[PDB]
Amino acid sequence: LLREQFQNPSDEAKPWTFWYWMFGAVSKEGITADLEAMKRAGLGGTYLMPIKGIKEGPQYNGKAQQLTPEWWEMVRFSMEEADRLGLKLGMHICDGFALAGGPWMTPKESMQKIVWSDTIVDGGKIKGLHLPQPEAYEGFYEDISLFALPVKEEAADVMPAQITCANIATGNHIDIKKTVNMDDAGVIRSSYPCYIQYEYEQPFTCRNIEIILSGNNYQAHRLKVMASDDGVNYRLVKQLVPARQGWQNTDENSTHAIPATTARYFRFYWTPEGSEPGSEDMDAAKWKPNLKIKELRLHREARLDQWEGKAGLVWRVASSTKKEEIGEQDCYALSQIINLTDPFERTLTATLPKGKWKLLRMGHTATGHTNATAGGGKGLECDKFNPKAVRKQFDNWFAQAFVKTNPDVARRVLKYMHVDSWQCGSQNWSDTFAAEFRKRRGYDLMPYLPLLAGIPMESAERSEKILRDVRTTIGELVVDVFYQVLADCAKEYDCQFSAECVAPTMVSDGLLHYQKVDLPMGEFWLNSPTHDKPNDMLDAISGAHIYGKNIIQAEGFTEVRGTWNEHPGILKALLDRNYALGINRLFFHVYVHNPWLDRKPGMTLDGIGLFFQRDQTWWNKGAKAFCEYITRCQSLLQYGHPVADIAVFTGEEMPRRSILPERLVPSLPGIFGAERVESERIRLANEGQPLRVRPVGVTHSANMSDPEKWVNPLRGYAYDSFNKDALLRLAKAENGRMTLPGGASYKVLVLPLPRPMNPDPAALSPEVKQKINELKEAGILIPSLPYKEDDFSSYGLERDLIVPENIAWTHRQGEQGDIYFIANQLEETRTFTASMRIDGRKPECWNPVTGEINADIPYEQKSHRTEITLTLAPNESVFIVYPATGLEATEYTVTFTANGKTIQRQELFDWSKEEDEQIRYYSGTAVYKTTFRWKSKVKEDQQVYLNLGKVCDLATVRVNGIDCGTIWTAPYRADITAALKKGVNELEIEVTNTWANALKGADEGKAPFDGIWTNAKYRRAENTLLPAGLLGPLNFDVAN
Ligand SMILES: [Br-]
Ligand SMILES: [Br-]
Ligand SMILES: [Ca+2]
Repeated sequence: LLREQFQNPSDEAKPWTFWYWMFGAVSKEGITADLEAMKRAGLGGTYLMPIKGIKEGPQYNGKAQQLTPEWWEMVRFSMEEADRLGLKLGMHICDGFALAGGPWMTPKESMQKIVWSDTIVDGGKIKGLHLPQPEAYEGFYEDISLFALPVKEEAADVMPAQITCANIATGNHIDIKKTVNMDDAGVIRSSYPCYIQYEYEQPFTCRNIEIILSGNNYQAHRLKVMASDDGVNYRLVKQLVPARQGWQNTDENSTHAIPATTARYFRFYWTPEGSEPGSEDMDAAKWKPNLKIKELRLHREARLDQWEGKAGLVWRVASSTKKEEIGEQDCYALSQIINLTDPFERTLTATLPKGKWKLLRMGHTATGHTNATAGGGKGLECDKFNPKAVRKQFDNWFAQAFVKTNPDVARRVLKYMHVDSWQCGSQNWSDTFAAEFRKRRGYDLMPYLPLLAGIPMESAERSEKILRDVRTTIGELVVDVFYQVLADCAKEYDCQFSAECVAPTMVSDGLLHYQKVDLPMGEFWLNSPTHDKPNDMLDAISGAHIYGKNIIQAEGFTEVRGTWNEHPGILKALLDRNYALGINRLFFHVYVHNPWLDRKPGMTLDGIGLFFQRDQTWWNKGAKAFCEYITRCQSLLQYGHPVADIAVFTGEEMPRRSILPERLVPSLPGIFGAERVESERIRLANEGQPLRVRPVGVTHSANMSDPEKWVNPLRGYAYDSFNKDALLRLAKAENGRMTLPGGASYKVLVLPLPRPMNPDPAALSPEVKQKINELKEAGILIPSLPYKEDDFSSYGLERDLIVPENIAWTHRQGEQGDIYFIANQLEETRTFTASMRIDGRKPECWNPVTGEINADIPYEQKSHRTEITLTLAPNESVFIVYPATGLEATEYTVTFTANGKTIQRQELFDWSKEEDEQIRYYSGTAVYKTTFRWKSKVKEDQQVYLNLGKVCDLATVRVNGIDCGTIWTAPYRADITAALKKGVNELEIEVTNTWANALKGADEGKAPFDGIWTNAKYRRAENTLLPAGLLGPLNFDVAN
C-alpha cells in the first residue's frame, strides 16, 4: 500500500554515497567510524573507490597503496564491517574514477587508432626503399595497407611565409599590452580585434587551414579568411565555423576547408563579436573570449572539412563538406590508386607508371590513454572493441575482490558493479573492426581506408556517407562489445550493473548503452556551472524511460570548489528539480575517508565537494533528517511508471545524444511561450560576451544556460529523447499512442528542425521513414514545425499540470493510483492554484519532511480537471496523491559542545558578533536550555507549534525531554502539542552551523578549539564571518 511505503519505506528507497579513499591513506579505525556514521544517517550502501596513491600524496604517509596485501586487508575489513551493519557495497571496474584501465594492459591490448606516413617519389622502378615510420606509442605499431596515389599537383603541400599582425580595435581603455602579439615561439595571443597576415614569395594555392592549439581555444575556430594578389585589395574566402565539441578535445588538431584560393597574401581577421555562450557541446566557449593559436598550417592538398572528427578520432559534429570546397577534381577514384600492400624496419620494391606518386603507409597504434586518477592500479585503458581485453579488465580488478578478501562475505555484500562517466577519448580501430564493419554495414571498408586521413574519394557526398558508417559502427561496438561483455560478467557474479554517460568524449549514440545495464545513472553539480552536465542527466533519464529501467540513479552535489558554508537547507531546491527531471535514487558526491580521528574536518578530494562525511558539523542530526526526507520522496518516486506525453527523435547523425530543452525552442516556440523565445534571442545574441565568477576563482561565460532557469520549460508537458534503436526495435502503436516495454506511452512524436548537433540534417533512412508513417496512420501526432500554438489541446491533449513558473514537478501512475510531486524553487512563501489532468478523484497532500498525511484537503472539479490551492514555504515540496504570541523565557544557559564554554544570557544572539573569540569563530553545536510557562491545558484538536524564527543553520527541539524534531528547512517550526503541560515546561534546543567560521579563525591563528585541519584549500572570497546560532525570535502558533 502507498501509505505504508511512505511511512515504512523499503531498503531500495534509501539514498547511497560514493566513498573515496585518498592517496592510500586508510585506517581501520576510520573505516569503522565511517560505516557506522553511514548506517546511523540511514544510507543503504556505498560505492568504494580509491583515488590516487602515495606518489601523488607522500605527505599523508599512506599504508594502503592499491593492490598491495595491506590494501586488500582494508577492503576485507570494510566488507566485514558492512556485513555486520547491514550495508551493501559496490566497486568500480578500475582504480580511480575512470574508466577501464590497469597495469596488466599492453599497447596492443589498449584503445587503437588509424595512423599514417607520407612521402612523394618519382615513378618507374623502385628498389629497396625505406619508408618513414608512423606514430608508434611506446614502440608499438602494425602495418595494415600501403597505397600509391598519383599526385594532383606537383607543387609542395606547404610553403615558407612571413607572418605579421595588426591590432584594429579603437577607443577608450585598451590595455595596449593585450593587443595582438607573437612571442618567441610563434604563439599568437590577443584580447582585441586584429588580423594575422601570411605573405608568400610566389602565389600559393591553399585548400585548408590546420589550426594547432596549446590546450583549448574556441576563438581560434572563428577567424575570417581573406586573400589578396596585390597586397591591398582583399577578397572574402570564408568565415570559419567552430565544430561542436566536448571537454576532452585536445587529442587532434582541426582542419577547416576553404574554396581553393591562389594568392600571395592571406589575412586571418578575428573579433569576439558573435560568440556563442558555453555549453556541453561547445565546451571551450565557456572560457574567457581571448584568442590563442600555437600554429596555423596552410595546406595545398585537398582534405574533407573537419575530417579529424568525421573519422572518429575525437567527439565532434560539423556540417558536410560543400561542393565549392571539394569537387570532382579534388577526389580520387578507386581505379587511380595502386595498392602496394603485398610487396613486403622493412623496405619497398616494385614498379609504378611514370609520374610522381604519394606513398601513403597506413597502420594502427595505441591512443595513449590511462586511468589517470588511479594509484597502484594505474595503466593503459582497454581496447573497447576487443571482447578478450574487456574480459581481462574485469578479471584483474572487480573479480579479484571475491578472491583476495573473504569469498563468502564478498558474495553477501558486494552486489553492485559500477562504470562511471567516460574520460578516455575516442578510438576508431581494432583487429576486428574491418569484419564488424562488413557484417553490420554491408560493404568493405578496406579500399576506402584513406578516408580516415581525410583524403576524399569519388565525391564529397560519397566520402562522408562512408565516414558516417565508420562512426555508426564505432558506437555500435561500444554497446555490443564493452557493455555486453560487462553485462555478462555482472550477471555471472550476481551483481547489478550501474553506468553513467559515454557522451561527450567517446563517439557514440549517447542513449544506446543504457539498454545493457540495470541502473542508468546521471550527474548533477552544486554551484559549478562550468562542470555541470545537464545533457548527461537527460541521457540517463531518457535511456531509462525508453529501455524500461525503473530505478534511475544520480551522482549529486558534485562541487568543483567547496567553501564550507554548505548545509542541507541550501541543497533541497537543487535536489528537487532533479527529482522533477525524473531521477529516483540519489548517490551523494562525496563521502571521503578521513583516516585520522583527531583532525577535523579532515581528508577531502582536494577541496572538491560536497563535503558529506562524519566530521561535518551537521552530520549527526542534519545528514540523518535530510536522508529521511530523501527516503520518503524516493518511495513514491520509484512507484509505478513515469508519465511523459512527448517523444523527441534524436536523428541519424553521429555522434548523437539526448536533446537539451533550449535546442527545441525553434521547433516548438508556441509550447515554450513568447517570453522564453525572447529571453533566448537575448542570451544567444550574447552582447559584450559578459563574464561571471562562480565559484570563487572560476571565470566563465555569463550567458551559458543555467539549469535552475529551465524548470517546467514546456509549461505542463514532459518529454523524453528517443533514438532510432527504440523506434525500429521496440515501438508499437496502441490506442493512438506510441508504447515501449516497461511503461512509456507518448501521444506526440517530434522530428526536430536541423540543429547544432544535426545541422545537415542527416537524411532519414527508408526504415525510419516507414515506421513514422505507420505510427502516423495509427493516430500518433507528428506536429508540423515550427509549432506555434500554446499547447496541444486542439488535438485532444491537455497539459498534465498547470502551475506558475519556478515550480518543478513530475507525475507517476500505477494500479494504486496517481502521484504528482510539486516543489517551490523560490526562497519565498507562495500561494497558487495547481490544476491536474485527473477527473473525479479525491486528492490528498503528503508532506515528505514530516511524514504527515492530510487526506481531506479542499478541492474543486472544473472542466473535467481537479484544482487545489497550495501554500508552499521557501523551497518546500509536497506530494498530491489520488487513490484508484511571544515566548517568554527565563535565563538561557548556552553550552558550546566542542570547547566546553558556557554562558548566561537573557536575549538570543549571533555567535559571530561576540567579543570572545572562542564563540565568534565557533563552528559546531551549541545547546540552549531555558523554561517557559504554558497557561492552559491543551484542548482536543488543538495543535501547537514553536516557531523558531531565523535558525543558522539547523535546530533540534526537546520539550520536557521529548524530541519534537530536527528542523532543517522552511517552515522553521516544531510540533510540540504532545509534549506540552500546564505550568513550567523545560525547553532544550541543539543548534549547529557550518565549518566556515572556524576555518577562517584557524587560518588567522584564532582557532576556537584544537584539532582543526583539512587539505581543502578553497575559501569564500568575501572574508566575512557568517551568521550563526538561534537568532529567533521564538513564538507560539496555536490552530486546530
Ligand atoms: Br578547442
Ligand atoms: Br542540438
Ligand atoms: Ca562522473
